[PDB]
Amino acid sequence: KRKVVLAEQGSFYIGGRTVTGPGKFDPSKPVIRYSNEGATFYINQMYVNFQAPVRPRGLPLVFWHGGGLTGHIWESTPDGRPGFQTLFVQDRHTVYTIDQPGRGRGNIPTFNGPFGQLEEESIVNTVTGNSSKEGAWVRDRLGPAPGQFFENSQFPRGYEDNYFKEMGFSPSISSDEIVDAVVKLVTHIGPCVLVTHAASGVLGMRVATHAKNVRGIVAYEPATSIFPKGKVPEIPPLADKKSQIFPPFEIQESYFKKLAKIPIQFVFGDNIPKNPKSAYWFLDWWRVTRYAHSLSLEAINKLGGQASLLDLPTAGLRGNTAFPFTDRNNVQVASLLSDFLGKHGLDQN
Amino acid sequence: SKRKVVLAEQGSFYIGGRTVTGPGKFDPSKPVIRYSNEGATFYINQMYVNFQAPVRPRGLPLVFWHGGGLTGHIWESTPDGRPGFQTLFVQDRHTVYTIDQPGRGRGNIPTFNGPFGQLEEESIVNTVTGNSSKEGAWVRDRLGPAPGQFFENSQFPRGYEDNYFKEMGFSPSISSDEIVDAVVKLVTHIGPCVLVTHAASGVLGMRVATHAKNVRGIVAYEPATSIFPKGKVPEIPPLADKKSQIFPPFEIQESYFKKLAKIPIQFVFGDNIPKNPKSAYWFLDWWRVTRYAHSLSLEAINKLGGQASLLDLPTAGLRGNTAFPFTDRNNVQVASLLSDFLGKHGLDQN
Ligand SMILES: COC(=O)c1sccc1S(=O)(=O)NC(=O)Nc1nc(C)nc(OC)n1
Ligand SMILES: COC(=O)c1sccc1S(=O)(=O)NC(=O)Nc1nc(C)nc(OC)n1
Repeated sequence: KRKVVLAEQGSFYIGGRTVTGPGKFDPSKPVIRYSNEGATFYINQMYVNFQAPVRPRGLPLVFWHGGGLTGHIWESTPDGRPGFQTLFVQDRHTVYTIDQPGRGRGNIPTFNGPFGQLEEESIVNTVTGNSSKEGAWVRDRLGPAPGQFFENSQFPRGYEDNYFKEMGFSPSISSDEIVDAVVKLVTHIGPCVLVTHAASGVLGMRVATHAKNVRGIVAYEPATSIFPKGKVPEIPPLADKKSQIFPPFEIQESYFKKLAKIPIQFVFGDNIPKNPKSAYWFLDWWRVTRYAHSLSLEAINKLGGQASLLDLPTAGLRGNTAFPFTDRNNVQVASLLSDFLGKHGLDQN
Repeated sequence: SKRKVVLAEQGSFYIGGRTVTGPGKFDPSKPVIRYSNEGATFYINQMYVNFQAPVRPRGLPLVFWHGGGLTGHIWESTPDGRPGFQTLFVQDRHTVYTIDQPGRGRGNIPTFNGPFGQLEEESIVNTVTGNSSKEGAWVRDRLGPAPGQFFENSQFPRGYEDNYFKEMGFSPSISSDEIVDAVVKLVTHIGPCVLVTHAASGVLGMRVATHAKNVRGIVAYEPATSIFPKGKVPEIPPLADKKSQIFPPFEIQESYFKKLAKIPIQFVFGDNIPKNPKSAYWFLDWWRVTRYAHSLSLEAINKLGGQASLLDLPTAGLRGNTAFPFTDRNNVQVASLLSDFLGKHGLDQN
């Protein structure tokens, strides 16, 4: 189950821009300590890894990690089982995994000075944000409170340290620049399928509207809904009657309609409440967020699309967290992704 | 195919690090976003590790450790897309580990809710960062004597400059002790292994070996900081500008330094390091004196009974290598010399 035969593998950087410091660089002057004088800095570039099987079939898959993550989540589970990278190379697809700008091997744009500041210009904010272990526990629905697990959980219990160690902060890079890097990758690859997660859900939807080479999207537990500009439906607050979900992203309808040209599937795990849950903020957040996504998919279908919502429990899989592709039943989750690719001819040459 | 690779298994994991905690308690009924330090536990300073194991490995696993401001990408592929040492050594029947050290790449960058690196009143890492420029890295890596210029003999993959410089970035001020600690813990997990280091990781790998008997050999590409027994740093001249110096050598207790005499150690240097003072080109002159300091470090190890050697690639007939010989155009020939070292000491046998 672990063996993999690669026709080729490797990695590369793509995307990004340059910014410059004042003055001119003099090679006769001390180069250390590093200074901004005469400096050119490459910023906001993306890291890309690929593994190609012998005799690929169908389209390459681009796996795009969620917020605060890296391509690690597609390589292995926290307990060391094969991730989707291995499983899909075995399924005869070329697999790309990225570390988006600002994450992992992608660039973090900082210089000589306070974090993110190049002389007088703020490239990214000096003040950061980052989830705690406790916040991520409830966000990912391991259980209702830190330390607790839902009954029949598919989380790899005992590997909490491994799991939380994979997560971290992201600097305040413009989402436009993150989308731009992936558009450039899609142009380089050719026709492909995006597989997104959490924060990358909305970003992958945006990429597809700019890149006809995106031939399909599967989004695991996307975090932000998307609608045509001025056509956001009524969405209730959370059960605390104070909080809201993430403000839906609005795009021009001419771009939104591109989403109707390709098959799109949103995948949700288990333990999202049907009814208001005022005691557990992130559980209720998921209830309302999933509802908003259902309306987003309906809007795509009203433009002639083929957009679906797969709740894993309806397919017979119980206990999944917000990372179904690293849960204990991730082979079964992968089988459902293979089913989607096959139905839509994305596994054929 | 030169590009084909057969893996018995591959994967990645996190190892090492500690935790820090914010004030107060976490209440799951209160808004979790925007994220707060209240009731927060943060995992910090952990390391990312990738492994690829061939079918029927022969010899010891290799642990490739990137230089300063880099990641494991440099062992995966060259900037022009040719196979890196990860592929070459899995093809040479070694299990290959590649790391992103704490503070780099997929390793942790310890920051929270607040100014960079600050957890309430505690500074975990500095808010003020440092970072090389393209121009500084060009001359540091000896692509040529000045930015935009190549040595005539260069092995650099010209035309892929943007790709190359895009792989580099800043490092937060994590203590070197905590970086060494993470790799010691990895070596404990792996068992007997060989460290292959580069530039800033050279001195760190030397330190790891003094703490971890599982390190059975070291090959260091263009190490940046020399190491000596405490109180026994030899006289090292200033640079040709008469004012600058090389990196202050790291000093360790002699009982630890002596552990370096128990394993084979090779330092590998590329080309275009001047023999004579060169005041017009600061980093060329810096490499001249740094290489000299390393020669004295290796001699100190050998006087204690060691097996330490310096390989200048031009003496092996390879001309034009930069400070990243393992991504240069002749990196297959560089890899052959690494295979030769492993074979000489039986590190390629079970
Ligand atoms: C891995 O988990 C995530 O990725 C998820 S899932 C629910 C929440 C989160 S998260 O951490 O909160 N990330 C984000 O989705 N980040 C984010 N945050 C804001 C305020 N706006 C936007 O864009 C609209 N994205
Ligand atoms: C590939 O890049 C490097 O790795 C190299 S090589 C020559 C120089 C460099 S570098 O940038 O300067 N790195 C470091 O070696 N980092 C570093 N820098 C200072 C000021 N002190 C200490 O501590 C001993 N380490």
